[PDB]
Amino acid sequence: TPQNITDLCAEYHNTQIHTLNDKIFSYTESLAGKREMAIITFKNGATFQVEVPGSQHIDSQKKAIERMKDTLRIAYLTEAKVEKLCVWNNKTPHAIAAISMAN
Amino acid sequence: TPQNITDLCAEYHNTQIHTLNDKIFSYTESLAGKREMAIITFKNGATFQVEVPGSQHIDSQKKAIERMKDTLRIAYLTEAKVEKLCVWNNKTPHAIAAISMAN
Amino acid sequence: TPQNITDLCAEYHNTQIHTLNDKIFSYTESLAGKREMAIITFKNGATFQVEVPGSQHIDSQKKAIERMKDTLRIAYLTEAKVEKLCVWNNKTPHAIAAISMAN
Amino acid sequence: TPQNITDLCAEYHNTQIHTLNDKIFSYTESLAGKREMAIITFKNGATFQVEVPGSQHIDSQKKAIERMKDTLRIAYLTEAKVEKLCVWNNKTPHAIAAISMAN
Amino acid sequence: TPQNITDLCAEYHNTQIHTLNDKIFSYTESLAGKREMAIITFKNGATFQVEVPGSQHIDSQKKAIERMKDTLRIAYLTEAKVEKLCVWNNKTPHAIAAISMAN
Ligand SMILES: CC(=O)N[C@H]1[C@H](O[C@@H]2[C@H](O[C@]3(C(=O)O)C[C@H](O)[C@@H](NC(C)=O)[C@H]([C@H](O)[C@H](O)CO)O3)[C@@H](O)[C@H](O[C@H]3[C@H](O)[C@@H](O)[C@@H](O)O[C@@H]3CO)O[C@@H]2CO)O[C@H](CO)[C@H](O)[C@@H]1O[C@@H]1O[C@H](CO)[C@H](O)[C@H](O)[C@H]1O[C@@H]1O[C@@H](C)[C@@H](O)[C@@H](O)[C@@H]1O
Ligand SMILES: CC(=O)N[C@H]1[C@H](O[C@@H]2[C@H](O[C@]3(C(=O)O)C[C@H](O)[C@@H](NC(C)=O)[C@H]([C@H](O)[C@H](O)CO)O3)[C@@H](O)[C@H](O[C@H]3[C@H](O)[C@@H](O)[C@H](O)O[C@@H]3CO)O[C@@H]2CO)O[C@H](CO)[C@H](O)[C@@H]1O[C@@H]1O[C@H](CO)[C@H](O)[C@H](O)[C@H]1O[C@@H]1O[C@@H](C)[C@@H](O)[C@@H](O)[C@@H]1O
Ligand SMILES: CC(=O)N[C@H]1[C@H](O[C@@H]2[C@H](O[C@]3(C(=O)O)C[C@H](O)[C@@H](NC(C)=O)[C@H]([C@H](O)[C@H](O)CO)O3)[C@@H](O)[C@H](O[C@H]3[C@H](O)[C@@H](O)[C@H](O)O[C@@H]3CO)O[C@@H]2CO)O[C@H](CO)[C@H](O)[C@@H]1O[C@@H]1O[C@H](CO)[C@H](O)[C@H](O)[C@H]1O[C@@H]1O[C@@H](C)[C@@H](O)[C@@H](O)[C@@H]1O
Ligand SMILES: CC(=O)N[C@H]1[C@H](O[C@@H]2[C@H](O[C@]3(C(=O)O)C[C@H](O)[C@@H](NC(C)=O)[C@H]([C@H](O)[C@H](O)CO)O3)[C@@H](O)[C@H](O[C@H]3[C@H](O)[C@@H](O)[C@H](O)O[C@@H]3CO)O[C@@H]2CO)O[C@H](CO)[C@H](O)[C@@H]1O[C@@H]1O[C@H](CO)[C@H](O)[C@H](O)[C@H]1O[C@@H]1O[C@@H](C)[C@@H](O)[C@@H](O)[C@@H]1O
Ligand SMILES: CC(=O)N[C@H]1[C@H](O[C@@H]2[C@H](O[C@]3(C(=O)O)C[C@H](O)[C@@H](NC(C)=O)[C@H]([C@H](O)[C@H](O)CO)O3)[C@@H](O)[C@H](O[C@H]3[C@H](O)[C@@H](O)[C@H](O)O[C@@H]3CO)O[C@@H]2CO)O[C@H](CO)[C@H](O)[C@@H]1O[C@@H]1O[C@H](CO)[C@H](O)[C@H](O)[C@H]1O[C@@H]1O[C@@H](C)[C@@H](O)[C@@H](O)[C@@H]1O
Ligand SMILES: [Ca+2]
Ligand SMILES: [Ca+2]
Ligand SMILES: [Ca+2]
Ligand SMILES: [Ca+2]
Ligand SMILES: [Ca+2]
Repeated sequence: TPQNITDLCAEYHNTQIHTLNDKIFSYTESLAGKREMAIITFKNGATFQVEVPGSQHIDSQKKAIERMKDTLRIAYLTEAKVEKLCVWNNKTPHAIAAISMAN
Repeated sequence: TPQNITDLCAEYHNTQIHTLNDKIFSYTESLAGKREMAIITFKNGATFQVEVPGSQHIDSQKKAIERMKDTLRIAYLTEAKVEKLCVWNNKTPHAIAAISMAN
Repeated sequence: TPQNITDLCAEYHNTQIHTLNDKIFSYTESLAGKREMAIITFKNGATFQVEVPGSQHIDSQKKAIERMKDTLRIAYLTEAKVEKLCVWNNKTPHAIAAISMAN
Repeated sequence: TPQNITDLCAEYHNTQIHTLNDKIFSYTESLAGKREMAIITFKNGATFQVEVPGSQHIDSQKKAIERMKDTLRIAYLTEAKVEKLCVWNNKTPHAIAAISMAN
Repeated sequence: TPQNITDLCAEYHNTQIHTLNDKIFSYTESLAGKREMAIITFKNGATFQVEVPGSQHIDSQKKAIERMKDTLRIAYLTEAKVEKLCVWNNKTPHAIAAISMAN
């Protein structure tokens, strides 16, 4: 079991850490069919998504995907500082796997 | 996959972007049967709905519809600036497909 | 589809608009069996309920009843101004069908 | 249908109203198996639980028990004044049936 | 039934109470498959997890695991002082069973 987000990252292929140390600049959310997803951006210009749930996801991930969209929304609205994101770099925008918050 | 709301908009027929750059002026919600919906307005008079769930919606949209009504309520109560809305313009009021917030 | 709460209320028999333009004075909620409900009051003495789910309700109302109790709780805790309530005026207390918030 | 918590409490056997007129002093929550419960205290020493769901509860109460734990968590974090609790006074700690907030 | 966290802790093997009397320093959560977990730290370096749901958990714990992650996130975001954690000491990071907040 990992102790931090950087060690969690390293347990997967096609992932990387972004160190943002900043609040979320924009939050976008969609209910349009086949694009039920969220997108966030930071002022350094980087854009990330929470993927549309799909065949790449196992059943145990379904509640965690919804939790992640809830976390991004409330982090955006509280201007909470995002320390790091672990993302899959085989998607565009890069796909969020995990988030750490600290200030 | 789109990187922003405007590009997401462009993947659908009968949609348009409204640029509001303003907080929500009023938030209405209903539990009345066949009208289980939300309506929002802006100061300029613009009025939008989240549609009642129906046969137009695929299974993957059901939770995203509930999420959008959550998002509009907390945007209203935080006075969060709404940048853009993507809407279906073949409905009256215009029906929300996606929202972007930035301030 | 209606554009505001007054027009929505007119789509139903035995309903009434109350114009409160005030924040909720008191919020009460119960988990007691057969009384799983919420009650709000205004400082003028007006009292309203969200009804216990029952055979008067269709299945699409079940999520909207739970949402309405979530809305009343967060409205109460943010001191948000309630503009109007649409209610079934033949229930005692009057039973909430819809709410609009604006300030 | 009752109009206030005191009248609601009088529709049940083995219940009592406590008038606290104070914010929650501590909030405790557990995910330990057979002890999925919450406990709150007030600074006067009064201690209350939300019961572990069990065979004493009917299926309509499932959702309401989860809502009550959500209500006590946000009441505690907002320092919301609790007016009254309706409790089952034969359980130890006394078990919450309903809550009223007013200030 | 226990009346406080310490007494609850003592109903389980391999548990211990940690007295933190401090806010949460970092909050991490993950949707990556098989690592659907949360991790919190405190500024003295203490690190704790909410375990990935698994065959160690009974059905009644599913909801309470999800609630505990919700509680940690909103405690983090409100800088709520955590009084005590009850953890299992046979996992690394130590695994959260219960939390108390008081200030
Ligand atoms: C435009 C439309 O009718 N939308 C309905 C949709 O139809 C499908 C195809 O349209 C798109 C669409 O634009 O919506 C094409 C998009 O590129 C696509 N986007 C992405 C990223 O996937 C989008 C999505 O797949 C769906 O929205 C996901 O739910 O679908 C459309 O071209 C196709 O048309 C067929 C036609 O049906 C045939 O008769 C024949 O002429 O061949 C055409 C070409 O293939 O039909 C597709 C359906 O299989 O399907 C949706 C259900 O999957 C749904 O019916 C959708 O309707 C709209 O729904 C939104 C909310 O989801 C709003 O309510 C909006 O008002 C709806 O649009 C109206 O009502 C519909 C019920 C239908 O009567 C529409 O004509 C009407 O505009
Ligand atoms: C890299 C990859 O394709 N991942 C997909 C996964 O594949 C499994 C194994 O991969 C890992 C992983 O890195 O993700 C190995 C990690 O160590 C695991 N981590 C932990 C902590 O457990 C990780 C997780 O267990 C899973 O992600 C949880 O579901 O799995 C991978 O090594 C193995 O690969 C086989 C391959 O199938 C086979 O043909 C080849 O011959 O040999 C190799 C080596 O055995 O397959 C494993 C199958 O489970 O499988 C998942 C479904 O079970 C996903 O599909 C996952 O894909 C990625 O999902 C995430 C979301 O979770 C992102 O969307 C990401 O973009 C997905 O990856 C891309 O899309 C998928 C559909 C593939 O086409 C993939 O190649 C793309 O890169
Ligand atoms: C007035 C009424 O009977 N309401 C109940 C409803 O009845 C349907 C029709 O009623 C409306 C309504 O005004 O509520 C008509 C509206 O046009 C509809 N609006 C929209 C936007 O669609 C509305 C909705 O469809 C439903 O509310 C959502 O489910 O329904 C009513 O006029 C119609 O009457 C028939 C009659 O039965 C028939 O014999 C006669 O020949 O023709 C007329 C017209 O064709 O019946 C409809 C249903 O059969 O049905 C609902 C369930 O689908 C509920 O039972 C509803 O009752 C009220 O429910 C709300 C909560 O949603 C409150 O609890 C309210 O107190 C309920 O009303 C009281 O208690 C109920 C159980 C009845 O005793 C009612 O008479 C009481 O006032
Ligand atoms: C008092 C009691 O036994 N409560 C259990 C309940 O029993 C039903 C009737 O009780 C009330 C009640 O006060 O709880 C009576 C109220 O008028 C009802 N109010 C409303 C608004 O409807 C109320 C509710 O319907 C239910 O709570 C909803 O579930 O029920 C009780 O009077 C009745 O008694 C019969 C009796 O059994 C029979 O022998 C005699 O001849 O006639 C009388 C008159 O009718 O039995 C009813 C059920 O058959 O039933 C519930 C399950 O439906 C629970 O078991 C409930 O127990 C309490 O549950 C709450 C949580 O909801 C708390 O945990 C509380 O501590 C429980 O009470 C303890 O445990 C139970 C098993 C009893 O031993 C009781 O003595 C303990 O205090
Ligand atoms: C200690 C333990 O093994 N815990 C696992 C549990 O075992 C049950 C009994 O354990 C307690 C406990 O301390 O957890 C005893 C308490 O008195 C109970 N408290 C209350 C209020 O009820 C408590 C709870 O009932 C359960 O935790 C609720 O799920 O259970 C344990 O003593 C007993 O042991 C048997 C033994 O199996 C048997 O061969 C022998 O004949 O007698 C002894 C004594 O009776 O078994 C009980 C189960 O039948 O069972 C749980 C599933 O019901 C879990 O497996 C639990 O493991 C721990 O789970 C938590 C999360 O809930 C953490 O992940 C923790 O790290 C887990 O412990 C380790 O992993 C598990 C899977 C085992 O390998 C265990 O040995 C490890 O310590
Ligand atoms: Ca600011
Ligand atoms: Ca203002
Ligand atoms: Ca005030
Ligand atoms: Ca204070
Ligand atoms: Ca601070």
